[PDB]
Amino acid sequence: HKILHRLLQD
Amino acid sequence: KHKILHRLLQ
Amino acid sequence: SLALSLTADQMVSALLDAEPPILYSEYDPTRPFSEASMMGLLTNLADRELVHMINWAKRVPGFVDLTLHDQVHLLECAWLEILMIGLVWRSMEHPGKLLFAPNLLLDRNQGKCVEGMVEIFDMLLATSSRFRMMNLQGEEFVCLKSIILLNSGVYTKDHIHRVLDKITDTLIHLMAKAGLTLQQQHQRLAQLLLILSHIRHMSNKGMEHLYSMKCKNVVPLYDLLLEMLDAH
Amino acid sequence: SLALSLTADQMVSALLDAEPPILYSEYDPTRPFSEASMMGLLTNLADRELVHMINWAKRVPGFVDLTLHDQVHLLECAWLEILMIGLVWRSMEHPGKLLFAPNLLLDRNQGKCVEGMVEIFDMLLATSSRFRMMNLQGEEFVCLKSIILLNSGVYLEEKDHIHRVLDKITDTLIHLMAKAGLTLQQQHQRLAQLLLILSHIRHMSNKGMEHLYSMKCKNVVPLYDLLLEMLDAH
Ligand SMILES: CC[C@@H]1Cc2cc(O)ccc2C2=C1c1ccc(O)cc1C[C@H]2CC
Ligand SMILES: CC[C@@H]1Cc2cc(O)ccc2C2=C1c1ccc(O)cc1C[C@H]2CC
Ligand SMILES: [Cl-]
Repeated sequence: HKILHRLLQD
Repeated sequence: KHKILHRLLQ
Repeated sequence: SLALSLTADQMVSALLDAEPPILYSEYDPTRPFSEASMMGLLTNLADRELVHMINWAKRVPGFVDLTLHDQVHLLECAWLEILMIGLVWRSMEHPGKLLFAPNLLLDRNQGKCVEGMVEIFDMLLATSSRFRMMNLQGEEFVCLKSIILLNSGVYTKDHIHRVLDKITDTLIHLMAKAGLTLQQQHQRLAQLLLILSHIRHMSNKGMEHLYSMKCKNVVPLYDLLLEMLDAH
Repeated sequence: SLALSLTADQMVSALLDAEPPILYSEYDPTRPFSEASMMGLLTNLADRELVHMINWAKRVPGFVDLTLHDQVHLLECAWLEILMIGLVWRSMEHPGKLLFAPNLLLDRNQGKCVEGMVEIFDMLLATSSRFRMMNLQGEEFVCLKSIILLNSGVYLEEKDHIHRVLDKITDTLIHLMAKAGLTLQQQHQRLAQLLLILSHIRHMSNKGMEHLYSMKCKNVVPLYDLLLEMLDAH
């Protein structure tokens, strides 16, 4: 759950 | 095919 | 089909009367269980429950009207979901535990005795808690179980679809009779059917786990249970 | 939550406006496909679709009200279900074929190009035919897609809010059917019919996920980071 985390934050 | 299920259903 | 002319009350009565009996686990004081002893008890129980499930299905309005081939297909696709919803139902009186049988009430910790089983126990316990909080009634439960039987394999049909609408009418009828407003009725109906997708998910996870247990030869599987498993 | 305050028509409006665009598949692919080339095309498409899905989710009423941890959880649990229902929707008007992209309409036969894929293609096609018979509308489709997102991973403070939003979507669906001229009995029956389809979509997603972890170990799938992480979540 790395990229998804970032994309959801941006 | 021969199935226990077939037998039980009939 | 004779099932299509039944009233909602007759539908409920028929379903209640077809309910299978509660079976007991083989007896044995020895606690705790080993991975093999626990799986031995559970598969033996499941195998016996399957025989009663088959006879229960034959008493579900509209099921005997299907061809043998279709009857077989439906049971093969839905057997684990049906065993699971039954377990979740009788476990409602025992928050935090799964009542496999009156003499076999297990806790989450006991689920760890078998690898990969604790994940399944947790989903089952959450479903039971969800039903308990919704205050699921016995009459609604029998309708849900029948919907699982007729819907699960339906897409792998006009008659089955007509019987499903019938059960839907019966569910709403029960809620209306329980005093729910029109709004509460369709909201409760949606809530109940959405839980069915979770039961489907648990069944697929359980099927995967059983297949791996089989290949690991943790214990020999009874013939009927093996037949139902291989169907997947 | 502004979501809990939206009217039925405002709910439909918000969901319709949140719709992601339809993406194109890599152009002029070499045919026939090999197992590796087909998966390459499909995984490339899915990876780009996932980026748009994440942004669509943020526009689904109530989703923003959840914690980052929960948002992550719901998407990780529902992504494939969401990809599949979108595919089934795009394919409704194309009997026998799956419209992966405007420039990529495949038949079940082409699904045999990949081991184990034809079985999944058949279920997907049956679901599309089911929506065709039911004459599924666009406003109903967007409602179902949002239900999948909120319900798939839902199983207390957060849970209550989610259940409230799910209840509002139900009200919206009934509203739409009431406007279509359906009687009360027909409304309830159609609502049940639509929600039971979600059980089949969950089934296909579980099967697709297993098959995906199968292609992975065979080194047949490209290394698309996002798609792989989503897969690992399971
Ligand atoms: C974990 C319970 C689930 C549902 C259930 C309900 C019941 O009344 C009797 C047996 C079972 C089984 C289950 C299960 C869950 C995971 C599996 O891999 C296999 C199974 C099969 C049987 C236990 C042998
Ligand atoms: C077979 C289609 C299904 C759903 C779908 C819809 C879409 O718009 C784009 C890609 C997909 C994938 C699927 C699938 C189905 C089975 C699998 O094992 C893996 C997958 C993942 C992607 C294809 C890479
Ligand atoms: Cl793009």
